[PDB]
Amino acid sequence: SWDKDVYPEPPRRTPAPSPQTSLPNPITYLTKAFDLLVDRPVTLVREFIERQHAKNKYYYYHREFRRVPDITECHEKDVLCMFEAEMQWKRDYKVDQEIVNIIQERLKACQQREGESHRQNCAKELQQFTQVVKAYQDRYHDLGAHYSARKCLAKQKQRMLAERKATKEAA
Amino acid sequence: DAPEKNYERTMAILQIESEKAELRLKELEVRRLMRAKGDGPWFQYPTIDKALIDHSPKATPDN
Repeated sequence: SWDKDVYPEPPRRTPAPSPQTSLPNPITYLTKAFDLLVDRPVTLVREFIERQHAKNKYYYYHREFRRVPDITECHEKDVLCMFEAEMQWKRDYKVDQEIVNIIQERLKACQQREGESHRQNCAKELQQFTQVVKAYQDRYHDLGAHYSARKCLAKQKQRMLAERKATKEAA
Repeated sequence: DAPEKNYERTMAILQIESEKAELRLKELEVRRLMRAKGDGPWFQYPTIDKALIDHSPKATPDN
């Protein structure tokens, strides 16, 4: 399974089957035939394989990179520190990319799950998506194929100078 | 290879190559200053050896 808070799902509310007709639906017969002929043998084979897994259980880990000093507190043309800062920045760039991927998966799952009333019922997912795309665009857009932590720092400084001049000329 | 091994090997490569680059820039500046001023051990074009000069009393005194 997965973590149900980073990939949230609302509570499923299915209606009780209230048949009005007198004809039997074939779907219940096919559901019982799928439970007998398919679901039980697949379940038995999976329980067999899972017992074989439990006979020898071993573990893998999520790699933890401790934070190194970023590109701002690295001296100019000091490759030993700005290399570490650049590797830190590239890992953060790949992780921010996957954060955007998570929020896109949330938006698409919300749209399909809500179905026809998706425009009303998915406003919070749309809002989180708009915020994370605005953040990703302010952070990493237009850097180029030769992007670096220096390029991103220069883009951030230009954006901060624009924000400072717009603030100061409004006061 | 491990990411540790490649990472720290890369840092050793970067230290060696940055030191070589700084020394090449210094080599250019040293050659420029020594050709300009002539007071270093390089570009020492020869002048006449003063061990060849005769210092005896000559035939005429005014010399």
